[PDB]
Amino acid sequence: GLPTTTLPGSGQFLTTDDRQSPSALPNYEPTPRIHIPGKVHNLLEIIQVDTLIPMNNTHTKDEVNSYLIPLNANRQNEQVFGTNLFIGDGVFKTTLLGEIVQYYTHWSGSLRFSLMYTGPALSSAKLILAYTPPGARGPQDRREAMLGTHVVWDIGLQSTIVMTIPWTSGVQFRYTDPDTYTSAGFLSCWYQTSLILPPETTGQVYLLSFISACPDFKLRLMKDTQTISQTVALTE
Amino acid sequence: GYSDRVQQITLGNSTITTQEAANAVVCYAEWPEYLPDVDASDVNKTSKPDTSVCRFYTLDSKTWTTGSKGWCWKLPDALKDMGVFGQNMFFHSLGRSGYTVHVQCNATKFHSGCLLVVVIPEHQLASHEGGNVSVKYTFTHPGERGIDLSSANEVGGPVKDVIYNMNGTLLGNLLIFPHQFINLRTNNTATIVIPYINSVPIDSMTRHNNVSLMVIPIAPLTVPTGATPSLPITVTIAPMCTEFSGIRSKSIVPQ
Amino acid sequence: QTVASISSGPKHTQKVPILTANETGATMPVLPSDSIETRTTYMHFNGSETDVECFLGRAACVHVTEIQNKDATGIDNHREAKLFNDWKINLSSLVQLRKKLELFTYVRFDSEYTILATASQPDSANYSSNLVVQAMYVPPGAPNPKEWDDYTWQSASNPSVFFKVGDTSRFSVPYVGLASAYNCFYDGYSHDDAETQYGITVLNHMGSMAFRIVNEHDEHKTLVKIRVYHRAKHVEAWIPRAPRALPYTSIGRTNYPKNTEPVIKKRKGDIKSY
Amino acid sequence: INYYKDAASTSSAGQSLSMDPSKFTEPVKDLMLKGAPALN
Amino acid sequence: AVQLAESGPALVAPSQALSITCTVAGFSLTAYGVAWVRQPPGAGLEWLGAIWAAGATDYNAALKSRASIAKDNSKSQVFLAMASLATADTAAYYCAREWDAYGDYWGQGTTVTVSA
Amino acid sequence: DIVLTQSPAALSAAAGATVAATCRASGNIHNALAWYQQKAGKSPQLLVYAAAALAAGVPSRFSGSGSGTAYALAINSLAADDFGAYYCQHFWSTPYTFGGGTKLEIK
Repeated sequence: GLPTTTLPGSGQFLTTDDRQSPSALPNYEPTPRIHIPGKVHNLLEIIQVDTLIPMNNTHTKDEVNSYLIPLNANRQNEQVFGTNLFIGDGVFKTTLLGEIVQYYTHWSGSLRFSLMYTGPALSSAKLILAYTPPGARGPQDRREAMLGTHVVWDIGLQSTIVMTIPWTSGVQFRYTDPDTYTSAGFLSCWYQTSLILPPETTGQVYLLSFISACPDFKLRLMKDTQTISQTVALTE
Repeated sequence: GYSDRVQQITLGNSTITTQEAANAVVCYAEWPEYLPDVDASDVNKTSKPDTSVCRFYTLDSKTWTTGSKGWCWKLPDALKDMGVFGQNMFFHSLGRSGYTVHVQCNATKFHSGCLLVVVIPEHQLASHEGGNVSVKYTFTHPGERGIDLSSANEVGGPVKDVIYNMNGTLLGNLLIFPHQFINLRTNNTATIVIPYINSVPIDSMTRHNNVSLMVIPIAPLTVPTGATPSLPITVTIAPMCTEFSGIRSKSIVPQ
Repeated sequence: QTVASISSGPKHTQKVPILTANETGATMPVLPSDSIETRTTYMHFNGSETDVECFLGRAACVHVTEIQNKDATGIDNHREAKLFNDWKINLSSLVQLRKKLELFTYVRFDSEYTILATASQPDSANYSSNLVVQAMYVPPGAPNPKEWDDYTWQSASNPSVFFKVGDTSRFSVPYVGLASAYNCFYDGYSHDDAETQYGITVLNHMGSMAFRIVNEHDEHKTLVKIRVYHRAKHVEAWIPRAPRALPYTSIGRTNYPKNTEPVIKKRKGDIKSY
Repeated sequence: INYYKDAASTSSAGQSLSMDPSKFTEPVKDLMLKGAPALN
Repeated sequence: AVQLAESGPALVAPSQALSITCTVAGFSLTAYGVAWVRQPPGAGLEWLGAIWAAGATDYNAALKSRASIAKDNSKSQVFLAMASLATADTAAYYCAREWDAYGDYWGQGTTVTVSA
Repeated sequence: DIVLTQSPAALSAAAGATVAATCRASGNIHNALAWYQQKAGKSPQLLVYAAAALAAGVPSRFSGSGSGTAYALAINSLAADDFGAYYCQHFWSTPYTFGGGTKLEIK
């Protein structure tokens, strides 16, 4: 018999240990792996897919209109939308990026922000999509907005702009929970010229906002989400 | 020359041209393929009835009218009455198929609106009652007509709130599934090529739906002044690389 | 060594990477270097924790049950008295692991179970009992226990584990699915029938665990809570899905409660506010 | 060192080494180059 | 506290120029639009016009050739100007604030009577 | 220009009763419609914006419904506070025209 000394933490069950354990089914041969399409190895693969942002969350109920950013015709210099870039809260909390972000404590890297224009093909608009980095407030007059990182978007045959929110941070990682030290800044769209509608058309045209992650995106320190909760155990 | 917006899809004796198209979607970048021997468990020699079933079957056209919530079809269920494909689907115990789904919605350069055309593998529907309530067979299998998401809730039917995707997940997160948009200023068609996506190599085609096709208006249909407030949406589905196995008598499904 | 951003200067060009068409259903992999002037940064980061082996591969509580150790004289069914208790194994009863797993429609993993038993005597005990729990893995078709001490607990072919209360169990179970993966979701039925259940399938059946206290009884009544912890391992996941927004209502169903609260948070202000 | 005979008994596999998001982010038939017009 | 104080002459001869001010507190006119709505007594509300958050004005389609809305951002004042007053202009003139593009935060109004 | 038809001109009702005012539109409003109440000698007060969503501090017995061109403001268990002229206004596509108005008289 080998002399052994038993250390602290013996008999503990740390739920994140990765050790070996006896199989309850010796000599069991499982079912073969057939090829199933769509195999996921890493959650950084699928958060690079854009999903719709419910950025018009100005309604008492959840509907399709939460995803529709309204544009208006006779508007110069005004604001289209605005949001802070806490991506585990607000408009981003329910997106696919923002749901997988909430399984992790820290994030880093750049965000991919897309806007799809949806109005008629004989309409036109120029918009300016601004990222305000932290330390300054959310911009208020489009002159404050274009001092930061911005894209002037002429709307034409390609209905989609892709703005990046580049990683503008002194600290290497940001909390996915909203923390004031590590806030990401602000996002806002402004009328760069205006929305011109064709004849016989009237009203509002809509934007569809998308969010995903750039390939430099980082996530670490897995944690539970505040999204889902439970009171009693579920049954069949 | 190399126009990415002008395509032709020929399958069998059926051909679809489009001149205002986006790039087609091949779901998860797998083209449909037949079942290889290394994956097969069923020992029957499968029947591969190529040009007679692997061809476009145009469904009934849906009218998109400004308050349309959306439409849901089930595959292989929406083709269960379609020619020879529907007959092999009921005479065989097993069958696998990929699909070329082609959704069509033309307009003018004065119209606006956006359709999320999305293919969801195993879109298990939610009952509108909650609890442990099941959805009955005839509501999950509506055939060519599909599920109208603007319709009322029925007893034994699914929930039809389009914001929660009939399954408890939000609408904006459907873009993880292989999808396109028919944004009327850009394209009038959406083409999605679906492979066979299942955890078994072949499967019963009547008890189980492999994928769902949802055509969902995201941005509402705005017509120009004087136009009828209605656009037809036509869905054309072609089976691809279709195997059938286990030939017996014709099965009797409900309804 | 892996480049995060490249150096990019001023571009005045006709190749425009940031204008695209998302009607194609694609996300163009637009870098920050494609629309601002960037410097060379490095990743210093592999992505090992967002791997699905690490994501789905830590132990989650999946079931909490009660069994009792009391005198079984005149007790008829022994199951309502919780002298034993079996559990149909699923990862859908407790919703934290469920929302992690229902992010895919197919998942294949070897299972690792950690079964913790804790005792409590809520009345009239002179001592704490030193009890042994039997956890018997009961596959479908095996005889289910009807008594806490009948022939079924002999477990000649059923895998069973004995452990002390306060102590824990640990055993792994291989992938026991009928199919090549488990169905997290099943758009179907067992057969073509007007009244058969929807979505519930045996394609995510993982067996059942019956639990009893091997000890006879004392004067006092001992309540033993059994907590099952599941760690997935050798995880293979397919078809990423939309995350669950609404609260679950049942095992194996995508149902949600009526009149539920809005999951998208409403702003304090307009769409212009920050 | 594996202490058991079954492959289920072993611990986790580690880094999966693939990380290919193109089947989800670009599931398109024709290759769209970054910088090119998407539709011509 | 969002406040919009209407301030007019409250009694004006016809065939003259009318001028109402809407003194704005609690917000800036660079960020929110201001709508004008009147109500003659007994009759219902009539939308006069709106100056948007930067300068652009939309008007009532009957009254466009006689109504004009201006503003002064640094003074936080909005200037409704009407010309060639009829006796149908006898109304309570309200000013609003753009609230999700809807009209809200209505002032107490000014009764403006056009008479001789 | 979109013309809003609000019905009826008046409803004489009592407390506890259920009152439905209906606003029709010549064009499609796309839920961009507001409901105003107005007591005697008061400014108009926005009740239901976006044709279904209650405004700030508006009590939970008002309920807007309808889409497209037909919009209906319903009051379940009307109270004494709920008497006055009611208005519908669209905020789709300037000019932002009102409805005709609907009075509520105490029975």
